[PDB]
Amino acid sequence: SHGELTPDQQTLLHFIMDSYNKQRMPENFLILTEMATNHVQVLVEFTKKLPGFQTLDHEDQIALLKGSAVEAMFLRSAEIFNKKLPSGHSDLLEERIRNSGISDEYITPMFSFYKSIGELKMTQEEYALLTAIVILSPDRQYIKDREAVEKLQEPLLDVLQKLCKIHQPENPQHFACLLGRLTELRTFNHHHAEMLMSWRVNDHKFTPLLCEIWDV
Ligand SMILES: COC(=O)CCc1cccc(N(Cc2ccc(-c3ccc(N(C)C)cc3)cc2)C(=O)C2CCCCC2)c1
Repeated sequence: SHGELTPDQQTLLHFIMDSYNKQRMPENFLILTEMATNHVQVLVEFTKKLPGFQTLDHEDQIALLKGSAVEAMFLRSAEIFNKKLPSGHSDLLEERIRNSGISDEYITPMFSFYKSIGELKMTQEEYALLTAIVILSPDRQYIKDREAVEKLQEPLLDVLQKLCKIHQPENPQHFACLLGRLTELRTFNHHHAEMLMSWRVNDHKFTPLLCEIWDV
């Protein structure tokens, strides 16, 4: 129903939001595991409903899913911290994770990013499209047909650029700022691999789903 979008774009956005609108939340290692599990289940569920995703080569589908897991998780946590949780519950969660064994080096960039993207005041529609763009990244490792992914991603980038003008007409660089934040988001691929290492070598048992998605 945004009249600035073409009919094709309207349906694209509608299906994306229908799927995204279904997203959820509510010893230490088990708490962390439960949280990651929730993130991976919602990632798989949203990914399978992306427009065009069922037309991709099956190996490439899995490569996009695994290639996007850490970034989707940070983007989603970012949306939850800015739009769903009282700041009061956030300083509580920060104190909790810093005495979980996870270190600074992981936690500090984490909260810096939540603030950083919080400055953009993105709408739910913007987070949903940015998430779909992140999952449909033609540059992931191991992708055999990048052009087929590019063809799926370009129309979403076009819808997002329009959404940025619909929701923040007074800020003409807003779309560029969103893309900019994507750079900051990719650093978590390194922060997460670093962070996981200590848990891997003291071996805690990672569930079959986390071994497969995080490759541990
Ligand atoms: C004991 O658990 C905590 O102290 C977790 C808390 C916390 C603070 C800030 C942000 C979040 N996250 C992010 C998140 C990042 C990484 C991992 C994670 C790290 C390591 C493992 N292993 C080593 C199996 C598993 C999962 C889980 C969650 C958010 O997700 C949400 C948590 C609750 C709702 C709001 C944000 C959680």
